[PDB]
Amino acid sequence: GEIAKAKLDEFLIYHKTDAKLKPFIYRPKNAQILLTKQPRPPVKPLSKQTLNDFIYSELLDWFKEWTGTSIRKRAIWTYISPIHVQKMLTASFFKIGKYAHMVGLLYGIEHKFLKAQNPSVFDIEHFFNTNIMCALHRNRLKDYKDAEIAQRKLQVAWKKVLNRKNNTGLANILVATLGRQIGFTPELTGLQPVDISLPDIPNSSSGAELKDLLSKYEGIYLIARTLLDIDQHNAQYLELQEFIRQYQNALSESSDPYDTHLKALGLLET
Amino acid sequence: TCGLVRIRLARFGRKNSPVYNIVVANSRKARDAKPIEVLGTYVPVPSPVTKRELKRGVVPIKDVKLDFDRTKYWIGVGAQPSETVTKLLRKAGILNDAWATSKNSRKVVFERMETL
RNA sequence: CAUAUUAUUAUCUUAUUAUUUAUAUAAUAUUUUUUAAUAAAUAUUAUUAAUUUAUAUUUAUUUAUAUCAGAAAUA
RNA sequence: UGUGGUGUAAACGUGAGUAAUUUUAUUAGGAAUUAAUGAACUAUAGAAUAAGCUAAAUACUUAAUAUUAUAUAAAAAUAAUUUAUAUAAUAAAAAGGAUAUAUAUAUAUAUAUUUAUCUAUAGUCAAGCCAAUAAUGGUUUAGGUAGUAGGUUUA
Ligand SMILES: [Mg+2]
Ligand SMILES: [Mg+2]
Ligand SMILES: [Mg+2]
Ligand SMILES: [Mg+2]
Ligand SMILES: [Mg+2]
Ligand SMILES: [Mg+2]
Ligand SMILES: [Mg+2]
Repeated sequence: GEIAKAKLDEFLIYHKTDAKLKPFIYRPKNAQILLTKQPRPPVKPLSKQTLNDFIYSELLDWFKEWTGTSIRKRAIWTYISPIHVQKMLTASFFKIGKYAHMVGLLYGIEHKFLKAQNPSVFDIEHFFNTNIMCALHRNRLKDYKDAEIAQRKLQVAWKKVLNRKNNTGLANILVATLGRQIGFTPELTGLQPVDISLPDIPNSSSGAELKDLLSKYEGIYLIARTLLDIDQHNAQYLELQEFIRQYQNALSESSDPYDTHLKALGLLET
Repeated sequence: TCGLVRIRLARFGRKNSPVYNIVVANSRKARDAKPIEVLGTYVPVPSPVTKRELKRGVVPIKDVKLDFDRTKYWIGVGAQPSETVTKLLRKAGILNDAWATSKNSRKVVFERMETL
C-alpha cells in the first residue's frame, strides 16, 4: 500500500530537483563523478493508477506538498487526472472524513490550476457530479436544508467548473435532485439538459475488461445509486435503471462499492 | 543631483565665514577641487541693515555674482543644478517654477526686477 | 675574514595564469541507430529515461613556451 | 540572516618607487586620420517579442525583431581626402513595477497617469597614443648596446 507513498515521493523529489544536478544524481554512470566531486536511483514515468490507491489508506498533506511545486513543471501538474479528483472527493467525504478541508484546498488549488493549462482536471463527469453527489448526503445527514445557504454554495460550485463539457447528462438530473431536496431555485447559466447516455455493461466481458469497466464506472455508479436511493422519483428513468441493474448484476461477487462507503459513514459517525 | 556635469556650490573662506563659488563641476571631483568653470560667487550672509533703515523698510541683500549667458549655456547642454543652486537660479529668472519641488513649492511683496 | 640587501643567468626547482600539441567506452546540450518504464485510443503509436553515434561548450589528462617566487653561481 | 539592483576606477591618506620604457611642465603641436565603445545627464525619435532556468523576478541563459568594405560617378583643401549614390554584410537590445479607471468573461484585456528598460543621432562630460623643449650629482662609471638601430611581413 505504501508503494505509492514511496514512489510518488521519489517522483516529486526527482521533479523538484534542479536540472543542473539531475544528471549527476540520478544517472548511474555519474555516481562516481558525484560523491568524489546522496545518490538516488533513476525515476521513470509514473502510472496514473499508482496514486489512485494512495487514497485508500495524510492526503491533505500529500496534496499540499504536491501542489506547492512550481507551475512550469508539467509532469507534476498534468499527471493529476480528474479521475483522481473524483476519487479523493469521494474518499474524503465517506471514509477519511475531512471533506470541508479538501474542498477548500481544491478551490484554492483550482485558482492555481487555471494557469498550468489544466482546466480539464475540473469537469462535469469527475468534479461537479461527485461534488453534488456528496452535497446531497451533506444535506441529508445533518439536515442542512436552508434555501439560500444551499443556493449560494451551488453557485460557487458552479464557478469551480473549468470544463463546460456535459455529455453524459447526469449533471442536470443531479441539479434537479438538489433543488427538489432543498427547494431552492436551480439557476445555472452555461449548464444545459442532456438525455442520459451510459455505456452498456456486458456479462460476457473478459475479467480484466470486467474490472476495467468497474474501475472506470465506480464513481458514476455511486452517483447513480445515490441518486436512485435519495429520491424514489428518480426511479422514473429506465436508462437510470439499465446501467444500475447491469452493474449490480455484475457485482454478484464480493460486495458493492456502495455498501462499504455507506457503512464507512457510520464507522466515523460514532 | 544627477549626471556627470553639475552646477553646485564650492566652499571658500575661513571657518565660520562661508563664501561659495557657483561652479560647473564633474560629479566625482572633490567639492573644493578646481572645476570645469566658475560661474559666479555667492555670499550667504545678508548685508547688514541699520535699525533706522529697518524702520524705512529695506530688506537685507544676499549678494550673488553670476555669468548669466554661460550659466544658460551649461543648463542647456545638460548640466544639473543642485538644490541650493536651483533656488538661486529660480530667483534670478534663469530657471522657472518647473524646477521647484513639493517641499519648496506666498504673496509677492516685490517682483523680480532687472536693471541696467 | 664575517653579516646583510639589489640585480643578472646557455643553471636547477616552480604556485598561478595565458598560449600550445596530443588523449579520453570523461561530462552537459543538440543528431542519429537502438534499448527501457508510462500514456491513450482501438498489433500499437507516441511521450519521459538509459545505450550507441557526431558537432559544439566544458572539465580530467598530459606535450611545449613564458611567468611570481626560491636555490646555485656571478657581480 | 533569501534571490536582485544601484553605489565604492571616486574621495581620503601617503610619498615607497620613479632621473624619464608610459613621470612632470609647456605648445594657440600632431595622427594611426583613435572603435558601428557612454560611463551619465540633456534634446529628439523609435521600440520594449518568445521560450528555458531558479520559488519568482527588472536575476541569469537561448531565440525573435531594429559603421565599415566594395562599385559608380562628383569635385578639390588633391597626387589623397571628402561627397553622394547602390549593394554587401551591419545586425547589435530590452523590463517591468505603482496607481486610476474602462470593458467584458477573480480572469484576462484597453487606455491612461507615474517611475523604470533598450536602441539610434547630436551635444555635454570625458578617455587612448605620439612629437618638440626642460627637468640632481658622480666619467676616480668611458665605452655602451644585440630587439640592440633600421627595413619587410604576420599576430
Ligand atoms: Mg536621482
Ligand atoms: Mg584611486
Ligand atoms: Mg590626495
Ligand atoms: Mg616619494
Ligand atoms: Mg519570464
Ligand atoms: Mg537584465
Ligand atoms: Mg626595446
